[PDB]
Amino acid sequence: SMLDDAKARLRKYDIGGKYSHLPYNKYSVLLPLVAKEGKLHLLFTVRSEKLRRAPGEVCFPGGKRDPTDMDDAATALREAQEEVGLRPHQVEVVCCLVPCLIDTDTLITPFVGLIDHNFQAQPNPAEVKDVFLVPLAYFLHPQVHDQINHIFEYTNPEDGVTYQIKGMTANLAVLVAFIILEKKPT
Ligand SMILES: Cc1cccc(CC(=O)Nc2ccon2)c1
Repeated sequence: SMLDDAKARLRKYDIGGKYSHLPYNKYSVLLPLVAKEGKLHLLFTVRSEKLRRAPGEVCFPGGKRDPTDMDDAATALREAQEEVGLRPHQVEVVCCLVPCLIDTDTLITPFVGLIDHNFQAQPNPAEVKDVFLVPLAYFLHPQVHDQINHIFEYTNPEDGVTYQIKGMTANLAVLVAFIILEKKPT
């Protein structure tokens, strides 16, 4: 099936806990896969304009590890619950992708999660201004604008709203699309 095939692909890129004990400032993100209309989508947040770091930017759910977290995957799930109301029973964490090193002292660990079809986002307005889906296949043929560095523009055909996706967020989205969608019979 579509979902069994996605999970099988993802598991081949799982790094596991290999890098997890290293003494960094630690953050985790959840790359949430949603199946709608017979295709996979990624769920993105738009950060509240209130926040000091990157107000109004497109981001995956996530944040800083805290002492309660059993592991890095727990960080991602705790933060996702706080930001969009995603409960742990509503997500299957499939793998841990390559971590992202930033600022010389920080390590961001991305986890891919399969999201239950009955989940409905409840954006927490203190943290998130908006939540939206993008079809995973978009990231194979994105609309690129050079700002100099590359920026994706995605227009939601439901409402005509355009979102800008860039940086680590854009890079991770492409990675997930390659892993899941490369070399598939039609
Ligand atoms: C890609 C990336 C980079 C930095 C931090 C995060 C986690 C995060 O803060 N997600 C939030 C917060 C509010 O809405 N989404 C993710």
